[PDB]
Amino acid sequence: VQLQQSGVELVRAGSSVKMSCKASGYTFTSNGINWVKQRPGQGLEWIGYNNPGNGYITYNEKFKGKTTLTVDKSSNTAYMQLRSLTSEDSAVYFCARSEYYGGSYKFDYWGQGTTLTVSSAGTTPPSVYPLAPGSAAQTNSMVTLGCLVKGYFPEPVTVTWNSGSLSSGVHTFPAVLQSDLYTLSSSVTVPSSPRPSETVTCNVAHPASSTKVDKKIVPR
Amino acid sequence: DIQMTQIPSSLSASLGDRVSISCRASQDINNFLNWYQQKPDGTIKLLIYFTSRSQSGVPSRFSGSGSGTDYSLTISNLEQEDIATYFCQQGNALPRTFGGGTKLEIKRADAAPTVSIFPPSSEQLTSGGASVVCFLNNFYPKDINVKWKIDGSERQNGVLNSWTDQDSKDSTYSMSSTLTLTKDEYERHNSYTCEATHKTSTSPIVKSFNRNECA
Repeated sequence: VQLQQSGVELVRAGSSVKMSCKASGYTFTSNGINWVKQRPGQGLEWIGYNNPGNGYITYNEKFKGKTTLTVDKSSNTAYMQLRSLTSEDSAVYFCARSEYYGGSYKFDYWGQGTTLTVSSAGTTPPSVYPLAPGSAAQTNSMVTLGCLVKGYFPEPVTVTWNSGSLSSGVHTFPAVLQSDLYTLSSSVTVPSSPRPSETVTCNVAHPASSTKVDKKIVPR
Repeated sequence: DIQMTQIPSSLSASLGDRVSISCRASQDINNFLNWYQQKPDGTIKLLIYFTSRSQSGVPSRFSGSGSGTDYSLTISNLEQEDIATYFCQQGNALPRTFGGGTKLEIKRADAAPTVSIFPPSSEQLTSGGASVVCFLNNFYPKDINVKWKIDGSERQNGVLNSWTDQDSKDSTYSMSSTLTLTKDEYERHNSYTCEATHKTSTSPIVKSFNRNECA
């Protein structure tokens, strides 16, 4: 069984989105479909349920009104429509299948989830800045270099060092949302033997904007 | 609604340990309790249903029990792949509700962070911005306190902190903290200090650089 998800994700406040959950691997009208929301702040929330077999639908009073669940039996697709979008609607939405087990149901198969990001930001490529050890002797034996990837949108960017040949000692940090734009960084620790006798470059790719930037770390 | 509370919100255990997670309901749920596992990659699967029935394809080290309003999920011998967030869900009445979730991490010996600080790159300074970055790498426990100081005064404004998930191989965490100023404000101060406070030391770890120190 497989629930394949996706619908519009990058939206502006005030709009609406219609996300989809297409089921495969079983007889679609045989099991109900549930929708769950999960805001970055850990927790899971049950939205409503829709049984394409009997057309029964039920909502969580919280989402009743802002949410409309529908299904297209012909294509085996479940939909959830969100309207009057706000910043608090930014979350990951999953669809899960219900299966009866003597007495109640279990959400036995889950979709991969669809990330809904409500923002005012436009597609913006990042600014990559090489970070070389400063002033006084920074580190002994090993040397730590970095790369600051600032102000891009949307996620994600991929960071690599020396086209990926340099994979050990690298730490790439989860991007953080600053002023509606993402900022992230990555560090690499190489023995004092390599840099700057050997070249260290950070390579960052931003698919959304078809951008690629190579920044060599050189001595200050 | 039936309120579901998972006792340990986060839990540290060493591989091989027997782990047990609690879930309490606000009223008798008649055994209609299922457990879900959310891997660090965000995906979720059903683990146990109807209090103790194991779902096909799940490892035999997971078992569940309880009645009334008290249930538990126990991992008989913690494996690395078990590092995840676990959620109980009640299926006794509408609306369906979930517990807050329990996240696990592997317990290891403490480890002091390797701290390094970086002056703004000249490329950035040309754009009139200035970001000072401080990396605090490979430490344990996760709890760490970072404070920024400019000529003796402290941070607060303009700091962005980010943490990595627990490293699968050495079980440590890393953190990055960035202080962003305008080029104008940056050039009016001399020293920049990244100061960390961690369990591993009574005295903070301090890394600084002076703007003028052009070596």
